[PDB]
Amino acid sequence: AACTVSNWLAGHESKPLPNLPKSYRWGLVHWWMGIDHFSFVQFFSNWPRSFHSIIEDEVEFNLEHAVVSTSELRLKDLLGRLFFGSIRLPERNLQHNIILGELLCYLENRLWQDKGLIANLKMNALEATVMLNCSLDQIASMVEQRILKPNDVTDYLFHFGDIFCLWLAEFQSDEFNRSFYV
RNA sequence: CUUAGAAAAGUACAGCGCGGCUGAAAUCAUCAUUAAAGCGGUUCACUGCCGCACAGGCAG
Repeated sequence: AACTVSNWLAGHESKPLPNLPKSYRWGLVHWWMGIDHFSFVQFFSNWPRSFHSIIEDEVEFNLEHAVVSTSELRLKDLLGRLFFGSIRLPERNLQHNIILGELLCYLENRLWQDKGLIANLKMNALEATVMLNCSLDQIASMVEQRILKPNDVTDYLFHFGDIFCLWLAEFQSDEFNRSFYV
């Protein structure tokens, strides 16, 4: 079924595929090379379980083989690759970016589990701007207003749960919207 | 390119004898330091066993 992707990239039919716009299709395969053969088609077959399972295996590898500590971990150590990678994709539309939609679904639905290990990850100011689509001066403005509460230009002073909730509260857009992915 | 050119002041030495600063005194009255204040563990060192132990040892 490796030849089916040629029809899929053309932009019609392709029932086992989500028929995204051709630009996003290309971006999706751009993601896929890093993580061109027949393995592409059946990954999207039984897609929710498959994606959740690969996220399970990556998170379990990073947690079990963690080197820093059980707590005080950083995003890159635990989720950096999968997150920081898939995020910067064309347009960033949540609905069209199926990978980011499902990643945010999983992250939000597993926030505060166990001892809130995912909701207390230390994050630096740079990745906060990357995942919020915000300026450094604006970040300084909000931290001056105490919208952001540190626990510096580049320091690990924020938390993943706080930043995610700030995105949900103040950084939702017409196309970067939660309702398009729930 | 120096009032340029050059130059050994060195040998000895006993300051010694004696001494009463003494008389007198009052420092001395009064006094309001007062007002106002978060230093903050979110989990983290738990639960069993032995021994008589406010003794001391076991494990997960």
